[PDB]
Amino acid sequence: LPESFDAREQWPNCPTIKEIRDQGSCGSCWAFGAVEAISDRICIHSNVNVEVSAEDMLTCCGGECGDGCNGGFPSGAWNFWTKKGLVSGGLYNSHVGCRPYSIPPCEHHVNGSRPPCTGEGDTPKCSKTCEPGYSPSYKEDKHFGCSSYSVANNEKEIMAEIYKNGPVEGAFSVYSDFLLYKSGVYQHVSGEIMGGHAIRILGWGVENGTPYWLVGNSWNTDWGDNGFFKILRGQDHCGIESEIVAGMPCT
Ligand SMILES: *[C@]1(C(=O)N[C@H](C(=O)N[C@@H](C)C(=O)O)[C@@H](C)CC)O[C@@H]1C(=O)OCC
Repeated sequence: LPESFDAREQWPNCPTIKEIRDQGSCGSCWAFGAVEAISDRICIHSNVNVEVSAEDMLTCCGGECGDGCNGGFPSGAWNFWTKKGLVSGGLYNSHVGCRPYSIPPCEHHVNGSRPPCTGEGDTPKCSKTCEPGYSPSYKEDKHFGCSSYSVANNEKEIMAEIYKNGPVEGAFSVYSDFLLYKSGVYQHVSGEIMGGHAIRILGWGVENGTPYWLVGNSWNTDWGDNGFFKILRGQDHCGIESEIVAGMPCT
């Protein structure tokens, strides 16, 4: 394996790999990390570009994935993809795809032009219909996964998985000091625990001798390093290597 790897550069024909979404005032990171990586993998393994609907995942999976805006289980999300499939759907108010995200973007622990996020957000309804004007039908717009698996808490295996099959979804414990991240390799040193957080790992590297994972957060682009962040790699820091999940698209 190379010392560094950036899925954005390795798969130039898959722009979803470079995009950063906004989960809004809803604890739907479990769903976002999943649909983002799935969007990447659909492009990687069928090179078609599709913005997989975070809305479809968040609202229609149900108990199998957890509790909607109240948090969920990443591996459960990839299972839904293989069982029920996922329709397309872009950013809030984009009118892109079958089911665009219905929760407004907001400021995540930063100041900006958008309204500040409010932890309190309800899970939208599971509507099995597409926005007006979009074709095909909800059922016909479903994209299915053909496998859903968990990658071992092993740095090399995780790197190999990414290197070969594309970005994966992961999760780690968020402490308050992470909220103010701007640059460099994040290492937890202080702050009360905020809870678990699911994200998308799309690569790795070494900064000033410090090995790290290249991660895409779902708190919009004005948070962190243009929406991305780097976190210590190799020591299961904050459990970043403990809950890696992925899957492969059908044909
Ligand atoms: C993942 C999650 O979404 N976490 C919360 C979050 O992202 N909040 C946004 C609105 C923000 O700007 O902080 C929050 C706890 C993180 C600080 O609870 C879900 C989940 O399913 O976690 C399990 C992996």
